[PDB]
Amino acid sequence: SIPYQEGKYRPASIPMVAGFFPYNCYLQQGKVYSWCSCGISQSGPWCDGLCNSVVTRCRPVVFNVSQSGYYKICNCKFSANAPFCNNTHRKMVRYHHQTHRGFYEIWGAALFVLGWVYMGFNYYT
Amino acid sequence: RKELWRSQDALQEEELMVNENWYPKNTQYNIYNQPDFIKPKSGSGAAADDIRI
Amino acid sequence: RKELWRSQDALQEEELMVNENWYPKNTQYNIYNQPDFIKPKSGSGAAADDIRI
Amino acid sequence: MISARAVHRFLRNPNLETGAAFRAGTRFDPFKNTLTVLKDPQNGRTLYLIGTTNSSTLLANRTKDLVQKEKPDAVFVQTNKEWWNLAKNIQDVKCQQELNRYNDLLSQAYTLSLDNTIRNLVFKAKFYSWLFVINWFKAFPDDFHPFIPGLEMKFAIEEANKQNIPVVLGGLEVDDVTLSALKVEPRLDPFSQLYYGYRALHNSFWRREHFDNYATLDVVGGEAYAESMDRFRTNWFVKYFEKLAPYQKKIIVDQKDLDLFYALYRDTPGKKIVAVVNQWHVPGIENHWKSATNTHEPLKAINPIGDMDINKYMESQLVNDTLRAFVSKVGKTEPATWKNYSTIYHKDNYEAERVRHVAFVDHKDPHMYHGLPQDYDDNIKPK
Amino acid sequence: MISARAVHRFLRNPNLETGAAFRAGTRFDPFKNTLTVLKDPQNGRTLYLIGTTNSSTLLANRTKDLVQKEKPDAVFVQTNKEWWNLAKNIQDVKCQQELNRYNDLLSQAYTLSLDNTIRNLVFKAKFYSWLFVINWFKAFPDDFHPFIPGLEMKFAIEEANKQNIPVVLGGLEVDDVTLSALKVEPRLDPFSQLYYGYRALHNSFWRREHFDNYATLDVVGGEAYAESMDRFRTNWFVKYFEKLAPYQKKIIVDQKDLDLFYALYRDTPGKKIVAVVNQWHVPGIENHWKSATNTHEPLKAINPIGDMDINKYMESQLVNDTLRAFVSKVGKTEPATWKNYSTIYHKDNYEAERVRHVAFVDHKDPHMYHGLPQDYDDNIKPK
Amino acid sequence: YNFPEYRTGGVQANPGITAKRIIKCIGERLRKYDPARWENVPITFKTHFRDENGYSDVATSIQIHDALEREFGIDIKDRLALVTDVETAFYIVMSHHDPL
Amino acid sequence: MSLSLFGVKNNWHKNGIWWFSKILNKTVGEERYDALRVQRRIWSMRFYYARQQCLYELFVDHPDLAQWTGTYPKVDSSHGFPFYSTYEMYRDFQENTLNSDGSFAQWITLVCGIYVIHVIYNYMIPYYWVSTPLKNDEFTRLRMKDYIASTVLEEVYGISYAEWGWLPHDFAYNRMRGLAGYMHPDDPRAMCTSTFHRKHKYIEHEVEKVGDYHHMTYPK
Amino acid sequence: MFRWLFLYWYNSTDTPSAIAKVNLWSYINLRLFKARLSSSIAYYILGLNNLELKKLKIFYKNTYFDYIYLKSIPCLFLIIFFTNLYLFL
Ligand SMILES: CCCCCCCCCCCCCCCCCC(=O)OC[C@H](COP(=O)([O-])OCC(O)COP(=O)([O-])OC[C@@H](COC(=O)CCCCCCCCCCCCCCCCC)OC(=O)CCCCCCCCCCCCCCCCC)OC(=O)CCCCCCCCCCCCCCCCC
Ligand SMILES: CCCCCCCCCCCCCCCCCC(=O)OC[C@H](COP(=O)([O-])OCC(O)COP(=O)([O-])OC[C@@H](COC(=O)CCCCCCCCCCCCCCCCC)OC(=O)CCCCCCCCCCCCCCCCC)OC(=O)CCCCCCCCCCCCCCCCC
Ligand SMILES: CCCCCCCCCCCCCCCCCC(=O)OC[C@H](COP(=O)([O-])OCC(O)COP(=O)([O-])OC[C@@H](COC(=O)CCCCCCCCCCCCCCCCC)OC(=O)CCCCCCCCCCCCCCCCC)OC(=O)CCCCCCCCCCCCCCCCC
Ligand SMILES: CCCCCCCCCCCCCCCCCC(=O)OC[C@H](COP(=O)([O-])OCC(O)COP(=O)([O-])OC[C@@H](COC(=O)CCCCCCCCCCCCCCCCC)OC(=O)CCCCCCCCCCCCCCCCC)OC(=O)CCCCCCCCCCCCCCCCC
Ligand SMILES: CCCCCCCCCCCCCCCCCC(=O)OC[C@H](COP(=O)([O-])OCC(O)COP(=O)([O-])OC[C@@H](COC(=O)CCCCCCCCCCCCCCCCC)OC(=O)CCCCCCCCCCCCCCCCC)OC(=O)CCCCCCCCCCCCCCCCC
Ligand SMILES: CCCCCCCCCCCCCCCCCC(=O)OC[C@H](COP(=O)([O-])OCC[N+](C)(C)C)OC(=O)CCCCCCCCCCCCCCCCC
Ligand SMILES: CCCCCCCCCCCCCCCCCC(=O)OC[C@H](COP(=O)([O-])OCC[N+](C)(C)C)OC(=O)CCCCCCCCCCCCCCCCC
Ligand code: FES
Ligand code: FES
Repeated sequence: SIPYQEGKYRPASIPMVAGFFPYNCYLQQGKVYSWCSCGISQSGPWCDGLCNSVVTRCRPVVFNVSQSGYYKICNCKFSANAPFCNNTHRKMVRYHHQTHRGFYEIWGAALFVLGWVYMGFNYYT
Repeated sequence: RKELWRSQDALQEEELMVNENWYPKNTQYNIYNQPDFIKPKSGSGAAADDIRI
Repeated sequence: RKELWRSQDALQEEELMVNENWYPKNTQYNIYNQPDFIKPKSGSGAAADDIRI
Repeated sequence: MISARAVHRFLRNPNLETGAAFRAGTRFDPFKNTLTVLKDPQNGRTLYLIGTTNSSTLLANRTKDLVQKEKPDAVFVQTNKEWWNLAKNIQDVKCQQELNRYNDLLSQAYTLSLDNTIRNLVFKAKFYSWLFVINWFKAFPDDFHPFIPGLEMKFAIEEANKQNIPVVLGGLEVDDVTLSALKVEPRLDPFSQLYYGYRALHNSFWRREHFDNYATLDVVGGEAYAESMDRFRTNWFVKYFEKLAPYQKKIIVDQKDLDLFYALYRDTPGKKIVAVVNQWHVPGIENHWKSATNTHEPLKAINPIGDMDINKYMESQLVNDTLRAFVSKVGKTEPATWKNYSTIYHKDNYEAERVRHVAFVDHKDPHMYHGLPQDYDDNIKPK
Repeated sequence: MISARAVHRFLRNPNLETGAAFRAGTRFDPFKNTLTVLKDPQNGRTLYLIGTTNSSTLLANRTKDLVQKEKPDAVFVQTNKEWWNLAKNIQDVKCQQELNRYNDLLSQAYTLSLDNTIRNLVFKAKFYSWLFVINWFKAFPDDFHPFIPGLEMKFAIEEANKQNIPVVLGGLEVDDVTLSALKVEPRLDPFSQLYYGYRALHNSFWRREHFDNYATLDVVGGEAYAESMDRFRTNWFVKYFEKLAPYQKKIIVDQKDLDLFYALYRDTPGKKIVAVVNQWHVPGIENHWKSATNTHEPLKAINPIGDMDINKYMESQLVNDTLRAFVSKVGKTEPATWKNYSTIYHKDNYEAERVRHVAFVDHKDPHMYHGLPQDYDDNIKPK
Repeated sequence: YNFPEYRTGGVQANPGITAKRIIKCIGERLRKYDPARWENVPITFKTHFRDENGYSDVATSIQIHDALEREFGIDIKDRLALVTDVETAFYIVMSHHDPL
Repeated sequence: MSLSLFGVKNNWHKNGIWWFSKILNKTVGEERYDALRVQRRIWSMRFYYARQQCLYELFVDHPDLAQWTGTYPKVDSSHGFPFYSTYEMYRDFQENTLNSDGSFAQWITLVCGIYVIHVIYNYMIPYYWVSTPLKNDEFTRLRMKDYIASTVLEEVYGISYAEWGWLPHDFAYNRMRGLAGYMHPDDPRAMCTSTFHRKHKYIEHEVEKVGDYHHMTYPK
Repeated sequence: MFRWLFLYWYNSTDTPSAIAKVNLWSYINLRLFKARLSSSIAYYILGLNNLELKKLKIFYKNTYFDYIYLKSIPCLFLIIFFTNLYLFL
């Protein structure tokens, strides 16, 4: 495992994007948490051991909290303030939309839904 | 922070435990037969409404 | 009983006070600047509900 | 200062894995379990404290012989004038088995004299209901009547009268002072008593101990059970009474033994004292006497970490590390696991989670290779 | 071990009967109240910690001269890059009042950048309402703006740049980290804040101290008030903030000063450090630095009973007893009262209750005549 | 101010401190739960929480589990093992990857 | 005290692991909540360990019955010597279950079983209630037993959403047709069926107002 | 006659190699009945120096009806009390 980089975290390998928005998790004071870096953990944001079974240099981030409460744990695994979210998921989504194939996929889904919208609009004729 | 956080009370407790003559002291009886044991004050009032166990 | 009753805790407290180096010990700060003062454990939880004063 | 030493402890050998023929201790000791000797050097006094269940002819005649041999300066007996009169009127009885036939007659010693005011009548109703409930929970047989004085105290009083020795009566278990204390105590009700009595055995250990004690009593009988009564068993019974009724138990045990200690220590006529008391009061009286006299047995301080073989643990860890390094170097590989011996608490055998002791902060951390074969030289020695 | 020494103490001379011209302390000290020097012998480091309210040209130029003279290896300033940019753009200003004319422009440094998510919007609403309420409770004027960095920090940064010295920015009072901590803290509401702030002054002492501090501020002005700011006054203000909002006070003061101490102790480039910080964070940083360095000023243990004149009390009692015995012997009578000097706390002057020191247990008690003239001989001496 | 140690495996690196902490927490929990049985009984490393015949008390074991988990900031897997003695408690604490 | 209903904290995280659980813990007092949690854990673990002891005894004494039940070998071979009564696992019971891989199959099976139970209750058991002529209230009893079977919602419900398949003009024609078909007063199915005296929700072309007719039966 | 597999297999002297010397095979020495473990749960955990076996015994199997009835009396009395309360309610 690796310690908590104070806003200077760069994953060793490219992690799996577990999600596109963070988890609002209640952390206990003084309890050690093993945030998942690879992104394929089956136990949520916390390490499940699948980093040992997947080919990746991303290791779990072991950290502690001095005051219990709600924290936004990163799920995209690209936050520079890992394990804490820093709105990097929004930039990840924006880059996905900027990419040629990502733009096509997003707008294809959008137009597929707009098909339902148009059917509802024109239901009476 | 990068270092795992521990309370100052926890650090002091660890430092005390590092001593070779450490023993629990918040006990009403000298179970460990320590010559320097001092009977702690009993947290019971006149009503004695918390003696049931 | 014909003798005025005092609890064993009270008698022990009086005996300790008879000492010339006695000082209150259930304090969070070393107000009396005693070199042997030990920081008592803080009775506050994570919620910190009782901190308000 | 307060000499807060262990008292009313019933747990035997908590550090031994007892079982089968390896018992925790021997509860059978008819003489030592109920004979205690205490000394007061400052006043040059000796006390022979006897804990009697009033249901053993063996112990009765042993106490008679002890009194005859010692010729005490004074005798204290936990009984009352009414019971003494009844016993002295009863004549030609030498065995506790025959004496037990008079238990109902001797039960009249519990005069419990009180008026019939409104408050006293309500107290009488509550107290008698609670006494019935507590006797139900006791479930003692006719042979075993610890709170009814019998042959032992009768012999003690008769021998004292023969030898012209002062006799001091301490009263029955529930005498006028104890009854007044119970009346002062308001927490007494048959329904709550039943609830707490059937809710007291909250642990399997308590249930098993209760079953063991009462099955032993039933199988062995009153006299044999009295003979085999032990200090640990008496402490367990005291704690069981505590659980059944802490408020009543306080008055009936702690205050009663404090009063008995006061009587035996402050207002004892002679230097040699022979005291006969209910057995469950012996621990408290003995503790008070020892604390007052500053004659407690010196016990060596016990370190809570003194029984841990830290050296053995560290040596095992070092040996396992050396073996892992040697095997890894021989095989030109690394250890599969860092567990000295496989255990199934952690599901490392069939899950992705592993147990590897490799932790470092940065690329220039000297402890980078700790736990790996690269930490040992060609001679299999740490670097 | 934990160095649990006095911190955030504002009570001056609790053992003196002050009043009129006999004051308890001197709050006015322009240089000592804000300049602190700390040393770490182990690392051979020196720290010049300055507590600035950002509203004193005198202190600003004093800090500028101190930086020029010391030539520190590094400078730490409690500000941010946006404020530094605004200040450097603002040129040709040498007066604190002139800079205060830009206070609104400098307030733009509180970027408090956050997204407009539903949770963040609810936060923003609660936080800004609470900020309005707490500013209302502060009731500070434009002249005194302790949380808006100004001329002193501007001069410090400019001199550091001129001398080519590293500059470390610690952020405003409410920076990104502080805002994140406040967001984590859920206990924040304008209504509860108003209730607690108007219920905080629960003692006449607190009410009078608040009135005194704020009347002094109003009468003297921002600059004079900053110059006269004292350690005790700062501690009182910290405790007042604690009473207003302890949950927010924790984050604003304790955590912030702990972080500042971390920055100044663990990640300081050079040996000589010049730190400029809000004054109310100086006590905590100094306490942490002294505790870490083991360089607390050696204090002498004070006995809680060392200031009691037990000898004088006993001598007075003995003298009064001797006088009473002498008067009683002369008059062939006994004392009317055993009170050394009449006082009306006990209504002995006009009620049956008396004060007579005559107590004994029995007819053969040697203390029978204690306190009576019969205890003294014809020479007026005890027997 | 005392800075917490940078290294993680302090509990494993200091077996004695972990054992002392386990003893303290177990003693406190036992005295709170069943005072009549453990008030006068010292708690040492070789102490066991079984009856004279070897049978275990699930209630006492779960109380010990709760005390240990609260102290060390971990989660004990009750279904996998039962703490019948301080030796078992020490084994579980050392086995746990991240106790504090 | 504060407007932080959804952000209330707890001293120990296990005393309510959700926002509503933490609110309940605050309302009830954390001491009582912790005591209740510990007591519940004690009960559950007592039951679990008793069951484990029983399963271990079963495995050691009667291995075939343990294999039939699907219990794993309860003995541990960490010492290295394999046990003398090990067997292959029969996991059909625990795999063809709503909680396992056969969850969908067992959901379909449960649906079919509930439907068959309802069919039995409506059609099979009542058939045996009457098998001979009855002197008193024969028709009443026959209709009592027939009502539960002839009025099942499967073939009665649906007219309330007839517009899903009936267009406005088709809806009006089918309305008149259904009124004619169910005109018979003696019809519990007609009683339980949704009324035809209503207008098409989308658009009505024939009936302007409901109940304004020239014949009590014909909708027009 | 063994209870533990490790003790049974640590030192075997009745193995076929040794028995073939005498060429006698008694029926009472069957490996089927040679060893049999106890009915109580026993699991290994890592000790200070080596794996140690811990036994998990939960309940006894020799209780009798008198004891069970004595433990059950309160349940019957509570049933009666609740029923009477309902009747009087
Ligand atoms: C007397 C009473 C009788 C009652 C009778 C019954 C009443 C009716 C039945 C109610 C059924 C409730 C179902 C929800 C169960 C929630 C379980 C729970 O509480 O667990 C605790 C769980 C974890 O607890 P914890 O550990 O303490 O963590 C707390 C943290 O704060 C955790 O915070 P966090 O930020 O980490 O995570 C929270 C949240 C954070 O993320 C989200 O917010 C998820 C959704 C947005 C994600 C994307 C954001 C980016 C922008 C999206 C833009 C498009 C949005 C619109 C989409 C198109 C339009 C619909 O993430 C999620 O929950 C992910 C869910 C994603 C799928 C949601 C899709 C819903 C579709 C249906 C919409 C219907 C709208 C109706 C009209 C509304 C206006 C009138 O916390 C929560 O779930 C929090 C929310 C609790 C909601 C309570 C129930 C409210 C009512 C919901 C009704 C739903 C619609 C109707 C359903 C059909 C039946 C009626
Ligand atoms: C009204 C019309 C009739 C019907 C209603 C009756 C009244 C309502 C009754 C309601 C039921 C609840 C009663 C609660 C109080 C219970 C007190 C209690 O148990 O303490 C007993 C109390 C405790 O004594 P102890 O501890 O056993 O020691 C006795 C030794 O001799 C040691 O004694 P010693 O020699 O050392 O000297 C002490 C002794 C000295 O006493 C003597 O021996 C004196 C002998 C006679 C010469 C002095 C006569 C002076 C009496 C003047 C009465 C003025 C009229 C007041 C009318 C008030 C009601 C309208 O005094 C005491 O110990 C205290 C005696 C207190 C009176 C006991 C009778 C209580 C019931 C009568 C009503 C008073 C309670 C409040 C009622 C209102 C609120 C509900 O005394 C007794 O044992 C009393 C024994 C005699 C019982 C019968 C009472 C007299 C008969 C009339 C009343 C019943 C009606 C009969 C005719 C109609 C058919 C039913
Ligand atoms: C318009 C559309 C709607 C609104 C849109 C949003 C708002 C837009 C406008 C505002 C935009 C800016 C927002 C704020 C940015 C930040 C500003 C800033 O830097 O302020 C922070 C400020 C810095 O100032 P400073 O350095 O103290 O200098 C003091 C000077 O006086 C210099 O003071 P200053 O000039 O810096 O003043 C700061 C003040 C600047 O902002 C303002 O002045 C506010 C402007 C907008 C509102 C104007 C209202 C005017 C009302 C009168 C007119 C008629 C109204 C009629 C209404 C009728 C209908 C009701 O900040 C605020 O108060 C911001 C509040 C924003 C929310 C506004 C809405 C509030 C609604 C409340 C409703 C009522 C309560 C709830 C309901 C009750 C009834 C049920 O304080 C802090 O940094 C606080 C730090 C945290 C710890 C404080 C501890 C205090 C206790 C210890 C004291 C002793 C310390 C130790 C000893 C001494 C040192 C060693
Ligand atoms: C008749 C029609 C009724 C329609 C409404 C619906 C049905 C009835 C609802 C009845 C509701 C009763 C009250 C409930 C709230 C009690 C107090 C409380 O704690 O909430 C306050 C709220 C609590 O904040 P917090 O819990 O600290 O926030 C989370 C932490 O920061 C920690 O942050 P974190 O990141 O750790 O997150 C923790 C997480 C962990 O927990 C979770 O996972 C939470 C999951 C559940 C979320 C809530 C689901 C929605 C259902 C609950 C009820 C709210 C419905 C809102 C939408 C209604 C749409 C129609 O929870 C959250 O994320 C919480 C986010 C939700 C914030 C609460 C929003 C509602 C505020 C209350 C006002 C609602 C008014 C509705 C209209 C009433 C009309 C009569 O604090 C405020 O914002 C204070 C001000 C509230 C508004 C009043 C002041 C307005 C300005 C002054 C105007 C002049 C006065 C006018 C008269 C008064 C008007 C009201
Ligand atoms: C018609 C209605 C009215 C009339 C009703 C009848 C007449 C009235 C009276 C009825 C009650 C009589 C009670 C008598 C006294 C109690 C018993 C006693 O003293 O006996 C002495 C006897 C000796 O005990 P011990 O050794 O002295 O100490 C026991 C220890 O304490 C440790 O033991 P423990 O205390 O922990 O006991 C364990 C208990 C613990 O129970 C608890 O949950 C905890 C205790 C209750 C806590 C409180 C509950 C809630 C209270 C109310 C709260 C609500 C709020 C109240 C608020 C109030 C204020 C407003 O949990 C169990 O029941 C475990 C079940 C056994 C394992 C299940 C195995 C299933 C799979 C099959 C495997 C084997 C297959 C073999 C081969 C065949 C198949 C192929 O007690 C036992 O035997 C205890 C163990 C019992 C379980 C094992 C034996 C059962 C059979 C196992 C073989 C497989 C079949 C399993 C069938 C069950 C499946 C679920
Ligand atoms: C009488 C005669 C009347 C004649 C009237 C004729 C009117 C015709 C109006 C045409 C308007 C078209 C606007 C296109 C804007 C594109 C902007 C752009 O480059 O994107 C940058 C921005 C920024 O995106 P970005 O930079 O994050 O990533 C995309 C970047 N590229 C494309 C280079 C990879 O794009 C967006 O954010 C989205 C903009 C809108 C995209 C709309 C896509 C429509 C696809 C239609 C598919 C076919 C069906 C069409 C009919 C049905 C539609 C519902
Ligand atoms: C744990 C959560 C529990 C949730 C509560 C509901 C489930 C309870 C347990 C299962 C039984 C459900 C029976 C419901 C119907 C009872 C009445 C009945 O049969 O008649 C009404 C109707 C029959 O109505 P009818 O046509 O006879 O109408 C009677 C009235 N007259 C005569 C006037 C018309 O039943 C059906 O139509 C049954 C159809 C078969 C499928 C039923 C599915 C029910 C819903 C899904 C249940 C899933 C349970 C999963 C459990 C395991 C996982 C958690
Ligand atoms: S880091 Fe994703 S599983 Fe360990
Ligand atoms: S999820 Fe918000 S930054 Fe990764």
